[PDB]
Amino acid sequence: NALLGEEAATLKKRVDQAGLDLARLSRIETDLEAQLAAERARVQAVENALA
Amino acid sequence: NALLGEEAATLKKRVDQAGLDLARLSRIETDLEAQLAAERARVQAVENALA
Amino acid sequence: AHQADSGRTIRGLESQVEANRAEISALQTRLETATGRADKLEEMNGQISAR
Amino acid sequence: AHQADSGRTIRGLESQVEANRAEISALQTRLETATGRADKLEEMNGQISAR
Repeated sequence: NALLGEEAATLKKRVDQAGLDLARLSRIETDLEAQLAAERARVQAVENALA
Repeated sequence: NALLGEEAATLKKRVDQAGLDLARLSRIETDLEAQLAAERARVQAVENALA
Repeated sequence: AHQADSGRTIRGLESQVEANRAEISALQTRLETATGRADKLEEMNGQISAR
Repeated sequence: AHQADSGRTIRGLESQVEANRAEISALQTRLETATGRADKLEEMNGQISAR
């Protein structure tokens, strides 16, 4: 009982940590996606100005 | 014991899948890093060249 | 052509790197499990020696 | 520029690969060490339990 209890306890702790890491990856993908939208608009517009 | 065993197995499967997902998120965010750098070079060098 | 070869090698190499990083976190899960196990078995082994 | 950029990218990612190989090797090494400590301690646990 003690064996599996402590094992499950630390494992649950790490599942929480994994959720946090998942969260920061989601945030960074949001940031990079916004930036790629902005720079996409910039490059398309500069090509239009070229033409 | 049966309850703890089921919980431990489920959480072990969970943390393995979490490891896999975190790995592939890391890969894709590195890809986004690379694409960002590449097309930033694109559009900025294009500002200079077109000007 | 060179950029096409670059792309091929880039995503293949990224694939192997995320496989590696997954193994990192996963073997690191088993490591924390093992180390906590060893610690707490030490713990109650001492206690039950006192008993 | 593309030659140099892709070459350095392959450098960075390959470096990640062998470093990660070293790290994984470390994971299995200390993982077996820890699980050996756990196994021997568990044997002694069985002995003291019987006594």
